Amino acid sequence: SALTQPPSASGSPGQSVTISCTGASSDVGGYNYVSWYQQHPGKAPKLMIYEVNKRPSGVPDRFSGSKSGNTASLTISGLQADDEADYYCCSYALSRVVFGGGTMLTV
Amino acid sequence: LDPLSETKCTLKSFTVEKGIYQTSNFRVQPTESIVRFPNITNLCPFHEVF
Repeated sequence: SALTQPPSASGSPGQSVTISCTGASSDVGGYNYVSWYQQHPGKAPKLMIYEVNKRPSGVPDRFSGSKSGNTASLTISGLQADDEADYYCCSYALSRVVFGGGTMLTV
Repeated sequence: LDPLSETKCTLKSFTVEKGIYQTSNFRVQPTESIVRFPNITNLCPFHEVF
């Protein structure tokens, strides 16, 4: 299926924001097949949040993820100036990666 | 061809004595059409496992 993301997000530095991702599919393996990517304007994307119960190495604890039912959530504790980028969620459940519409997070 | 040839083949002989002397055959009415009635559902999600 196709993923749905808000058009843009807004939040003051210091507070927390939440990005929604509805439309994640599932299979006989599990329900945690959700990943997030951050792409700054003028460069390639980078894997930030995948397997929301965990997180990759070299990534600060500011980026957190969760999922309730068929909706995924991206929780960012602290907002900084270098956080203005497009955040896409990806569903890789049925052996097929699908990228959402994306959101514009500005501080 | 005819009941005479049928009872000849049954008795395995070209000469048949007086009387029935055997049972010719058994009548079995065959079918003339087919009646299939499966269920009406949607496509099975086989992609969720494979």
